[PDB]
Amino acid sequence: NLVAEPFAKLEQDFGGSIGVYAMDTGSGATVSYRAEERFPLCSSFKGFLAAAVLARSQQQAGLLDTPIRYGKNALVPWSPISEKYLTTGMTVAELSAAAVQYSDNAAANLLLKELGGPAGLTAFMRSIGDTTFRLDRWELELNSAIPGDARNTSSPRAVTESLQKLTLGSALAAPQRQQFVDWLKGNTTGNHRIRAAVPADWAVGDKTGTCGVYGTANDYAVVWPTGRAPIVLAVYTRAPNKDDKHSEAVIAAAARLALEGLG
Ligand SMILES: *C(=O)N1C[C@](N)(O)CC[C@H]1C(=O)NC1CCNCC1
Repeated sequence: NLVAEPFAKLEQDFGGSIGVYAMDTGSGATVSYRAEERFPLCSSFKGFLAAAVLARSQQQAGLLDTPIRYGKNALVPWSPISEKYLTTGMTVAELSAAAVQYSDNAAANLLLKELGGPAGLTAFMRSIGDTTFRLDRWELELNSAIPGDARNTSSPRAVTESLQKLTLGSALAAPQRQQFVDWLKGNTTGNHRIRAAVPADWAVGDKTGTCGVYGTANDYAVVWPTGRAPIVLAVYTRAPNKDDKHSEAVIAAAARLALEGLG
């Protein structure tokens, strides 16, 4: 597979495994490398979490507008938004933006509670036709990234297919699809991943994940090239040793090869 050779060289230099899926929604063209292998989700579940909350918000009138009045017991390390609004509370919409754009852990856990926990998010992903996605822990308990553990994993292909359904397809009603897209476009944590691979003129929405252990980190994105239909892509990494370091540069490099390989 000549298309695959640069991805194999990249993951060999990195000391692990890289999984890539990219789909051009204009051509139908794809690039695939280990696309159906499982990789840890890490914080990247929070994008799908926000989409599941938007889906619920379609039939639960005013759900997104609902103030959640949480206590200190709800706070988690790296909850910089939730900690700031601890007096006044946050709406479900504000919690969703914090979870997506800052990876706020308390916000992610409050939204998981809205859905019936990790099992509720998994059930939402099954409802849109994703059979690969698995989540069974709350933050910060889903991040062990142990090689061969299928818990708290998905595949680059399933992530890309689900992201397309939610951001571009019909899995959400249009006003909810639009809110999901705007949350992803405002992500603050992905500047060195897929965003570093795309021409500066192209709009990007993304969500990152970083377990760090076992060289584990990821990003998925919708990309709007000038004058073209969007591209959806996912890049996930892992490595065999607990102290193997993740690399943002390797994720950006894999994203460039994906864009270069599209027909
Ligand atoms: C998400 O992937 N994520 C990283 C972690 N190591 O798994 C811990 C939980 C979560 C997180 O808190 N990310 C923050 C992103 C912004 N800087 C602080 C960490």
